[PDB]
Amino acid sequence: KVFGRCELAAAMKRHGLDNYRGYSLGNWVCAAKFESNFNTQATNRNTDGSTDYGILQINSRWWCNDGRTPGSRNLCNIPCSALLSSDITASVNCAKKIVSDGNGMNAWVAWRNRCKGTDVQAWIRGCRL
Ligand code: NA
Repeated sequence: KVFGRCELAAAMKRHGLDNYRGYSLGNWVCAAKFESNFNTQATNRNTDGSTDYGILQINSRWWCNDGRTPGSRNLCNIPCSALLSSDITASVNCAKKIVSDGNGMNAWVAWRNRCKGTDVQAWIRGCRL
């Protein structure tokens, strides 16, 4: 599923991402925009042989099992395919563990390089929330 900006913001808000560990909704929408272009089905293989999955491009090295990332962990206790669902519940729940892991949203390289230190609340402008 390719979400709308406001459609995704609403779904993120409902699932408790707004101001989660201090990160406004605009930080999450910006991240999803630059990680996946709001596509739940997005996959990107990494040179370490891990893969990034879904709307927030969660990595198979630590967070989910895809059956082909050797010596990887599965800290969100989920198959990576779950992160590709049109329902973002598993992506949101897993993102809450990630952002709680010590480095905040710096865990998302596209957030650090394209959202952090920008006017992120721009990403929810015009949205009924
Ligand atoms: Na894994």
